[PDB]
Amino acid sequence: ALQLTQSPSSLSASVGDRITITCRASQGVTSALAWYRQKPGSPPQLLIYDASSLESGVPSRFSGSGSGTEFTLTISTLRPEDFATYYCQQLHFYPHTFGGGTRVDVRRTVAAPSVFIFPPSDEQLKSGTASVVCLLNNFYPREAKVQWKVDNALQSGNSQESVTEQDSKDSTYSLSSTLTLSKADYEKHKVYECEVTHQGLSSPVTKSFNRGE
Amino acid sequence: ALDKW
Amino acid sequence: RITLKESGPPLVKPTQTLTLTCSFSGFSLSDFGVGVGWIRQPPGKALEWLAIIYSDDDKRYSPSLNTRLTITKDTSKNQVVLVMTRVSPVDTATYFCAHRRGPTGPVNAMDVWGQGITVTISSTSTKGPSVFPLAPSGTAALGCLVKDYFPEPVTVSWNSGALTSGVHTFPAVLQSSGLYSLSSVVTVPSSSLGTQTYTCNVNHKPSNTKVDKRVEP
Repeated sequence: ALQLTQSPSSLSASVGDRITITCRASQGVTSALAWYRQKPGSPPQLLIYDASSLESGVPSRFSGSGSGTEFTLTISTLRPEDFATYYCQQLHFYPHTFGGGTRVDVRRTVAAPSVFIFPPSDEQLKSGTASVVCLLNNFYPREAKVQWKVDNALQSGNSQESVTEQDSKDSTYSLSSTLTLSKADYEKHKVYECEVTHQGLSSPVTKSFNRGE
Repeated sequence: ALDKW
Repeated sequence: RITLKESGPPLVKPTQTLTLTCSFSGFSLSDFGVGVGWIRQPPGKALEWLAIIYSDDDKRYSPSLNTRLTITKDTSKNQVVLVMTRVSPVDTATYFCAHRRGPTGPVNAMDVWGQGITVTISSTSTKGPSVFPLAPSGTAALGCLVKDYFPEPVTVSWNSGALTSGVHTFPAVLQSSGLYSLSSVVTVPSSSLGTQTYTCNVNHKPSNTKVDKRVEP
């Protein structure tokens, strides 16, 4: 199938910056490429159609160019309302593919996460399940890696996480990861470890607790 | 398949 | 001008069929070359093209979902319908219908989109949450784990709204059980741990379930 590759997938910038973003197509799509801006909770909004035509009503700072397999979207001066996700779409071949999107967020100085680990409550253990959670608070940039370990055994497939929207005031993100185990497995092991990897950390940091101690 | 237009 | 709005069931059972309707005004599916397509978006994922139907009943579906989708249009009601069969939790997403201009260049885009409808696929029944503490022991963190509830949404406040600074209520995750689970945390002075009290106020309107969980070391 025809693949549409968007680069970079994520990008940090400041108000007033000039940014250019690209969409690459595995095969020639002539001029049949559209660009959309999508703010969280809202539907995509058309910016450029037919690769270079500025959609009516759309601000002048937006512009697009390209043909065949290479295309770009440029924002001459970004505004606060431009911190969103951008997508390209080709309508030359069926199916009408969309790119993977480019996330543009607010840039600020690198901030390492403050990490905390929370053992499961005795109340929950009665239910037959143990949830242990790890909190990565107020960090930047967004990319962060959480690795769970139990008695030094790497856990895989039994955790879930979610991240907050970038903070309006301090531009940071926070992340919560939950490791789920049966009560039996929880009482069977001793050390519960949450290891965090992030650019603001010279080396991965590990927060832990011993179930009985 | 090519798009309609 | 042109406007579209998606309607249908916000909740659908695994294996069942999803039927969505796109009602529009400001234009008509009669007017030549005009199209109405469907695009979906899984929470936090990218846009995915589903199908499109034109004025001449011409039709196209995403290859991968072709044996599961059926798209039709009723000119008498200005509505386009999308039927997706044997849905599973991965089909949980926001479904959008959009308009495509006909030959007057401008055909190369989907110029107007609906607000989108959120569809959740779970075999789950309405259920209130269990609220567990995330106990703390300079800055200290503490919180509440709001587990196994359905459906969204749920509200969390701290100290009856008196505590707002340092609060982070995370997006809920849909577990494999089909039930949601979310956490809310707040960061505070460690010195405040022994004197100030911290209580999360949880409200799951769907189940008429309210819980006040006091959290401590």
